[PDB]
Amino acid sequence: RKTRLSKNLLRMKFMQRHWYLDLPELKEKESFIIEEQSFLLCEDLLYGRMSFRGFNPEVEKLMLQMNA
Amino acid sequence: ARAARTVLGQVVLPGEELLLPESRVRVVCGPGLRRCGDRLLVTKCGRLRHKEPGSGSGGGVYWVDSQQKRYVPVKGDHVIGIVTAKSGDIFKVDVGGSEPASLSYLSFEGATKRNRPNVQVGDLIYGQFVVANKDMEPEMVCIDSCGRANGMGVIGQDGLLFKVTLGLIRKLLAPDCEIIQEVGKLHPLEIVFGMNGRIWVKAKTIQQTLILANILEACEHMTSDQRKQIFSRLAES
Amino acid sequence: VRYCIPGERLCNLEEGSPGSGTYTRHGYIFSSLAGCLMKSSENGALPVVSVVRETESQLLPDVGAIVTCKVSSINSRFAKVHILYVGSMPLKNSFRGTIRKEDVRATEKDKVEIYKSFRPGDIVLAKVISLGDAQSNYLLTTAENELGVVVAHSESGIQMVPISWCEMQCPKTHTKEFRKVAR
Repeated sequence: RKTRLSKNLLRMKFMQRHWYLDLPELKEKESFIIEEQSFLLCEDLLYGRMSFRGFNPEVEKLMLQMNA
Repeated sequence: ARAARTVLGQVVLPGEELLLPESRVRVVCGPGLRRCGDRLLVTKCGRLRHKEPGSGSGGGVYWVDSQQKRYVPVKGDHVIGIVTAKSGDIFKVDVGGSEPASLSYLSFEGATKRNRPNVQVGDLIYGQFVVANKDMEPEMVCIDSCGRANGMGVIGQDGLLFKVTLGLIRKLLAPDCEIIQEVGKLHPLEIVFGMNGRIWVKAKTIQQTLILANILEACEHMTSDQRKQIFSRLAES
Repeated sequence: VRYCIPGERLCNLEEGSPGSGTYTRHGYIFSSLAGCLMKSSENGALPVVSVVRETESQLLPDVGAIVTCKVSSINSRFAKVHILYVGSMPLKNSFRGTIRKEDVRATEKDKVEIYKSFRPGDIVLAKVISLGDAQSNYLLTTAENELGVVVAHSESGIQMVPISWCEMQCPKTHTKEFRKVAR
């Protein structure tokens, strides 16, 4: 008798489908100003690829999605 | 060297140091700014600008709305590119910067060795950077991190690719633009804005495409006369 | 002690053998450099003559070495360097080495990332493995926690301190850069 499969079959593919340091001078410190070069954090912007009344409705749903 | 708050809408010039009020509250140095000790050096002429997050802890953010033409590979920016060649697995694409960026044959949506993408030299692309730094050549990708190309990949064909100023983009992509809204009423279209001053446009016919590209490359300072003139022209196409 | 000259004979083959900086002609050896000669003797009693220009006599960074270097160029693949101190004795003949991607940490994880381990213009120390064949490209490795970056200058001009394994900070202002800190 038997109830379960075998392994050699159950392997096939169609089936599966350091250290640290404490500086009292600089232990609990954090940067107060940070250098950025991105106009996004800086400023809000829409999604590049868009469309107006019909061309590539896929881009229209992308607009609806990413612009909120 | 005074009153960062009093020159948030004035024209600052390089060399100028400006300092900000206070124990303190973290802030961030914009692209056109730089840090000297506890002060902010200016590195580019610009109408200074500030912003704050809806909260009250974030502090603020500063920058200069500088207009220019040359692009610099930055991280997390959607950018058009022009494949310049292919070396084995990776093919090098131009962006408009110091050096050409690199893609990988398995970065596009759904690709493996037995499924390669159709990218030919001269083909144009809409990707974004994941390593953009001054010390290493920039690598870009045409797929979100989750694993889906949310509009990325090859552009297509049958369109016009031109180039404009970067501030023009930074303005047009604003949600309160009048030109790009009014255009959605005269004749349809579909366009890619690339943060490298490079723009792609398509419509049904070609006269329309040309009128549109001219508008865009001129819309920085168009007069109402020319405005309604080209609007009437589009209405008559 | 005697200084020799690129033409003078030194000895028959029956009284020595060429070690370096020499050559052989019929039944004789002949120097090839302006320098000092020396005939070493093995337990075999047959001497090995050689000639040396002790200005820069000779150095050799062997496999199990510990050599410093400076990070000039980098890539997502490897980072190239220049050899300055082999141990502690400098060598004006700056050799050129390389550090691979995976050969960067003892854990060998592929998650490693150059731009977060190294930067161009900082000094590290590593262990050479392969001498190289064509360009003598030394390949160095840092698969150890007391290896890697030791001194590193800040965003612009400040020297930082190695706080932790993959963190470094400047003492004047506060900003956490990422490297393969040593020790």
